[PDB]
Amino acid sequence: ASMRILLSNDDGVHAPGIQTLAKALREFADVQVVAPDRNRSGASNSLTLESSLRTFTFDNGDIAVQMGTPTDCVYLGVNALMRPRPDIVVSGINAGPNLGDDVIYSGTVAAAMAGRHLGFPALAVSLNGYQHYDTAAAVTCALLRGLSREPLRTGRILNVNVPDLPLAQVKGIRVTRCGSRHPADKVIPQEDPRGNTLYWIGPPGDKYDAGPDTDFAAVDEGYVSVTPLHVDLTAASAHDVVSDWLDSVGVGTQW
Amino acid sequence: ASMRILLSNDDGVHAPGIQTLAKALREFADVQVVAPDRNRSGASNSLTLESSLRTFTFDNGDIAVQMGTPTDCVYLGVNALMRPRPDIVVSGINAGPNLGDDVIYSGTVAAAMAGRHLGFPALAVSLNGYQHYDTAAAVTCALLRGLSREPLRTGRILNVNVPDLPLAQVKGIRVTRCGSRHPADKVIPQEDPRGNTLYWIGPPGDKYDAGPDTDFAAVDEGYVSVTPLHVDLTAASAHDVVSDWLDSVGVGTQW
Ligand SMILES: [Mg+2]
Ligand SMILES: [Mg+2]
Repeated sequence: ASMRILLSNDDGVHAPGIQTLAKALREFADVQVVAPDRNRSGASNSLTLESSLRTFTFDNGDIAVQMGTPTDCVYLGVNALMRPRPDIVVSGINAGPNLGDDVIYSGTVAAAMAGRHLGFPALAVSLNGYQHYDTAAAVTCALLRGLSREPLRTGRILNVNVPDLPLAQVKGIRVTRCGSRHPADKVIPQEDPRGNTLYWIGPPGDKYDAGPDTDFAAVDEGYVSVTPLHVDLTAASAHDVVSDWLDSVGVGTQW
Repeated sequence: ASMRILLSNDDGVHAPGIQTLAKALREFADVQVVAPDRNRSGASNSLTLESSLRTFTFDNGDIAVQMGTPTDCVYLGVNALMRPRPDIVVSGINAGPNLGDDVIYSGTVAAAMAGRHLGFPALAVSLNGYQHYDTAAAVTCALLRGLSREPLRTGRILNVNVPDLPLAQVKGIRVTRCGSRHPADKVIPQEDPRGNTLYWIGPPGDKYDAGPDTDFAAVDEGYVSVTPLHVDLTAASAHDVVSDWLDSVGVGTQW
């Protein structure tokens, strides 16, 4: 009845965040890195369909996936590489926040989503900076101890963001909703040596919805934010409006 | 007041689905492919952050993005490559459905999501097969004519799935919610010439929620499915449960 954890991330088997978390979890659970071989912060919920995947296994046992996305890593971990199957997926600790409408772009979150059907809700854990990995590890371990203490009935993935603060300064925990940003609009051009313009994706838009119940607000104020996530992208509140619109413009109806 | 459309997809500037749609839209709108240079059905909402992006432009004007994901293509299209800015993003026609809980993995949908802040709701259009691109083009054009006829008040992206049927056999339109599947669990091993096991991601799980109001049910029955989507992954119905759970297990509270 020791927890079997598939530990993945967005930064690969080596990032200090995953290495720090690995050390911490091994104190009380059996841990298998199934993680990328190398930075996939771009990756979102991408996965490899047109190619087979190769691993490689470091001397310390860190199962790793060549050119693997975080979702690839977790899918292979759960369905092939782990035996017996993991009880839970943990993804992190990510160096940097995964907050607001950024979460759909997050590989850290994606790895957790890929573990959503396991016995325990998956955890994605992101540190709001690069200093206090131990704070994020302590928060993760508390959550894991909670799950063993008592099952979480509703909510299949928890998106956890930890303030980059010494643990003593973390004020508590807040259950939050995702905030949002204004549209990101910047493109940074840079010419190559031959004078061709290449384009970088610019920084995220300014915060739009960062009210007190948001993940943004909780982290800014020094709380751990926990947002339950799901994968259903249906905008349920739009249903009647879209239906009425179609009727009004006569699309899909003769009359 | 002719519509300016940024047309992208998951399959690149050339896939017959985008080429067929391009031909159809140009009859009444100004169209710029900003699309990948080549198949990115793996891509989901991935985007390129650690590298700059290079384009290339075919003789027919098809702006294309080297190693570009669908989100890269739309972001660059909207913010840099299109002038004046597009009025709307259209992504498709995809060869194959984007239904249920697959939509978070879909590059076609991702390209549309990336156009969600424009004046008109973005459209992702997927054909449930590879035959009747003209059917999907006709449905797309009807929707676009609807949007010009009257603005859609709520709902920022519409995920459209078209039955792979001659238009005359399409029964109508249904506003739907996303269905879901059982966990996908298959991994297909295949050895390389040196005897190393490589792993393919297997097929999706069996359908779980495919009730009549679902996108799955509508398409199966020969209707166009239109699901309004958003990017907020918050599982709002889990809030109280997670809060109560934390209190119960004493995580985040001293008492
Ligand atoms: Mg990262
Ligand atoms: Mg595709």
